[PDB]
Amino acid sequence: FPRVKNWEVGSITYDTLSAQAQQDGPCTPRRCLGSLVFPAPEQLLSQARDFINQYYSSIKRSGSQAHEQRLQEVEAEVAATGTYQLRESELVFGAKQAWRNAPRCVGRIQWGKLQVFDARDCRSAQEMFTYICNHIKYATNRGNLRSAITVFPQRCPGRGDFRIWNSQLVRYAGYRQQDGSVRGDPANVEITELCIQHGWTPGNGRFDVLPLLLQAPDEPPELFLLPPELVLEVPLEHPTLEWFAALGLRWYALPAVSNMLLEIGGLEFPAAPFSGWYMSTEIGTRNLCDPHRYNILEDVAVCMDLDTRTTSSLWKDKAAVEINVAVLHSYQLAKVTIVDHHAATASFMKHLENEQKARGGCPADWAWIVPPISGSLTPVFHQEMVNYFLSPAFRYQPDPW
Amino acid sequence: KFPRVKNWEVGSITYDTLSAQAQQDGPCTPRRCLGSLVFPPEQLLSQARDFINQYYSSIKRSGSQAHEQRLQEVEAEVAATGTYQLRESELVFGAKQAWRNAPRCVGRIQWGKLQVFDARDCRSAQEMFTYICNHIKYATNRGNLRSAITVFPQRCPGRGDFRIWNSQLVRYAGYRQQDGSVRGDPANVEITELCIQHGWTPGNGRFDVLPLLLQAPDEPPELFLLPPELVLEVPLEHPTLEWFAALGLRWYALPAVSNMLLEIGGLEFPAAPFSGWYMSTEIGTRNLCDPHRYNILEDVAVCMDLDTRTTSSLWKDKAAVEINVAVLHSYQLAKVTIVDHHAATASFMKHLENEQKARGGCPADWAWIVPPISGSLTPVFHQEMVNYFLSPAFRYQPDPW
Ligand code: HEM
Ligand code: HEM
Ligand SMILES: C[C@H](O)[C@H](O)[C@H]1CNc2nc(N)[nH]c(=O)c2N1
Ligand SMILES: C[C@H](O)[C@H](O)[C@H]1CNc2nc(N)[nH]c(=O)c2N1
Ligand SMILES: Cc1cc(N)nc(C#CCN2CC(F)(F)C2)c1
Ligand SMILES: Cc1cc(N)nc(C#CCN2CC(F)(F)C2)c1
Ligand SMILES: [Cl-]
Ligand SMILES: [Cl-]
Ligand SMILES: [Gd]
Ligand SMILES: [Gd]
Ligand SMILES: [Zn+2]
Repeated sequence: FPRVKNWEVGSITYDTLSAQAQQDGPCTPRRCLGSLVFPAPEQLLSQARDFINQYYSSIKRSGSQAHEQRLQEVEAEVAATGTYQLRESELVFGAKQAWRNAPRCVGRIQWGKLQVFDARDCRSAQEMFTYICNHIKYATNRGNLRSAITVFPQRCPGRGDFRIWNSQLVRYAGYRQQDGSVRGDPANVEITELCIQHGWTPGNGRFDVLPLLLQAPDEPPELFLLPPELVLEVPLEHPTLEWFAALGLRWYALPAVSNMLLEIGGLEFPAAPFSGWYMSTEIGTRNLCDPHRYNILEDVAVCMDLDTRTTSSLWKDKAAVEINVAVLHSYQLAKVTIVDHHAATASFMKHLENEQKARGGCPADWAWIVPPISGSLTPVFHQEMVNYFLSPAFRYQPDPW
Repeated sequence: KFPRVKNWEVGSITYDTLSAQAQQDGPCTPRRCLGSLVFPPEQLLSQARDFINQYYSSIKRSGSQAHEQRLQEVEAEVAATGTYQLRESELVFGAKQAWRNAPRCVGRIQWGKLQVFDARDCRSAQEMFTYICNHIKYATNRGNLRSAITVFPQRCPGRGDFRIWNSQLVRYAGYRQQDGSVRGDPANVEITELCIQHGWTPGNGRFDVLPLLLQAPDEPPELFLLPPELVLEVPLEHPTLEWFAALGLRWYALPAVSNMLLEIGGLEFPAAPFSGWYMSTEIGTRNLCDPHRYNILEDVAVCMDLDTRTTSSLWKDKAAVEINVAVLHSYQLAKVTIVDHHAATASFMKHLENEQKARGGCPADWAWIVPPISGSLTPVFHQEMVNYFLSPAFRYQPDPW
């Protein structure tokens, strides 16, 4: 059992939970690959068997009547159908566990507070769109954001997958330019090209909300415009740098990851978008300052009259700090939930302590938990972590195209 | 089986074929990643053969002349005596490769310019002290810092061991109180008490330079007062924050790691202090702002009149940047070689490209390469990395008690 040390405090714990790591990651004793971004009824049976055990442990009825009844039921159903169906409570628990188990989520103190919308009866792309709008509207909640997931029909034999082609419910267009560059968000060049290819009349701003490409089984993807009044955005201003609002920068309220696969007891839900609220560094640092994203850092530093001709002035660090300040201030001003990296990392530390008592550890991806600015200023920096894959889980999956 | 390594800023792809060598085994298994953890007879001929084979390939002398010959004399040396002495150039080429191989060192673009002081004919702590004092003064070089390593005698059975008891050659004192807390540096507190244990007059201050506990084989350590004019220090002031100097902060010029164990061709040098120059964030972020080090962050933020009542003011971030600005500014005013984390990671990205062409990859510990502030503002953040143990190497070793 890996011994884990907190270097800021001296704390020591052992991650007994890591021994239950089912699926396997990319590292070997020869070489660590932790920093990489992207790391049969019998086996369906034992995954299902394991999850059902989990579910019944969680309701304090392990080994009971209902427990072994469900095991037999599930085995029987897999024998007769090659698959099985989750009960609603099992689904709700499975979706919460998936979040709980997500090693790159610093917001997992909230894992228990998750609104699960059962959309497993969804029938078409059009019903899928309606479910998604209700998700966005519920989650956005006029700026007082609520964590939610909508679970669309599971992968099953004989039929294609429901898929959301968009990587998030809210993304901004990225238009490749005349002069080879990108107007708007460069992370979204491909999906934007796809949207046009599927009949979207493009805009040409930098914060053009993308339409949804929604794929029903054995269907081509279908284009759906989000109603503007459903997409709550936050124009970005700075509490003190008044020229900051003249940048015309905006970000949207709702972070809803929509391209990931939800895995519960061997069952696969290729379409299950989930949403929480942002940590300010995702917007302030990554989305806006990443060289390959909005890349505003030099424009901000020049405006701030920093000396951008030498690195030792720390103009990058200073412009980024203020960009994060603007994000926090703007979202607070707009009354849209947001958590700064100091609050978030502190609550994640409480999550780690809660998880150690409850489960004997917690899967955590240090490189993803430590915020991209001010890393060692947050407590998670000095906390060793064990990264491993627990199921239920959100997993990456290839793009549908 | 050759890890695809990607840079997400540029989209460029490489493969780490060098990982295929990994002589020792790291702490990760397919089941759990432990990459974030700080501290994770004639076997000697295998490591000796291998090292000599490297040496001769690197001078384009694979399979020729003194290659075969030197292979015999190590054979015969171990055969006769149970060990061997390195040819002077080998001691030099292994010293450089060990630095070249250090996954956690961001400054390895300098791996080829290293001054190796051969202290292998050392005997007694009075001999070490002048070897160390020669190093220190050579390396300090009036602030024009020069990478150096003094290699003390290798390890043999039946005899004791050369060990420097301090983690660095220059460490500040840390004294406890009538209220438990520490005046000075809490990272040293332990070695500070051993110095007082072995008869050192404890200073009062928050930056008393610790003496040296030097240990010749099978002898108790001997305290040594470092020559004060030999300990180059930089008082810290800020270019525009006039009161910063009044905080009485200082740091030493020379970062000289004096507790690690150099391992070349299977030989083990438990005293081989290496030194280079500081990256500013080591001092400004970790040494001064870590809660368990000097923990000055709030003091500086009070002085800057920042809103420490909410974390979303990013007062920690702002104060931290200025402390780094002061460190850079102070070192450049005293004309002491320092490198900001942007210049350093930029040069490390150049090092990676070099090592790709040269050795087909490079062992890099992402969590240690990415700086403790503004991580994603530096290019290494967006650079996937493969971590693995190559030989020769600097290794951690137990405290000599
Ligand atoms: C409520 C507040 C939440 C906060 C503050 C938060 C925070 C974060 C952050 C900062 C990341 C890293 C994303 C990046 O840097 O690209 C992340 C990733 C992730 N989160 Fe959370 N999150 C929240 C809610 C949720 C919810 C509701 C779920 C699932 C039901 C979830 C599951 C995940 C997953 C699977 C990832 C990895 C996604 C990826 O690799 O792109 N999170 N979270
Ligand atoms: C000359 C410029 C150099 C720079 C800018 C530099 C920078 C750094 C930094 C920032 C670290 C991280 C250590 C920490 O944060 O605690 C590090 C670690 C390390 N470096 Fe370098 N370094 C330099 C020279 C050297 C030399 C000359 C050697 C050996 C001959 C070396 C070998 C190592 C080793 C073994 C570590 C890991 C030590 C530990 O675990 O505390 N470096 N370096
Ligand atoms: C290459 C590198 O591992 C990659 O850029 C990662 C590092 N850590 C991260 N951490 C978070 N939270 N989000 C990210 O997108 C990344 N990107
Ligand atoms: C817990 C964590 O692994 C530990 O604090 C590491 C992280 N990265 C680091 N990186 C550097 N350069 N130096 C350090 O001391 C650390 N500490
Ligand atoms: C639920 C949630 C909350 C949050 N605070 N952040 C995220 C995120 C993210 C990662 N991004 C989206 C992608 F494009 F898929 C990669 C997700
Ligand atoms: C050669 C070198 C250069 C540099 N720029 N940094 C370091 C360092 C370090 C690690 N610190 C010192 C300790 F106390 F041993 C832990 C070492
Ligand atoms: Cl995002
Ligand atoms: Cl240091
Ligand atoms: Gd102003
Ligand atoms: Gd004042
Ligand atoms: Zn690993």
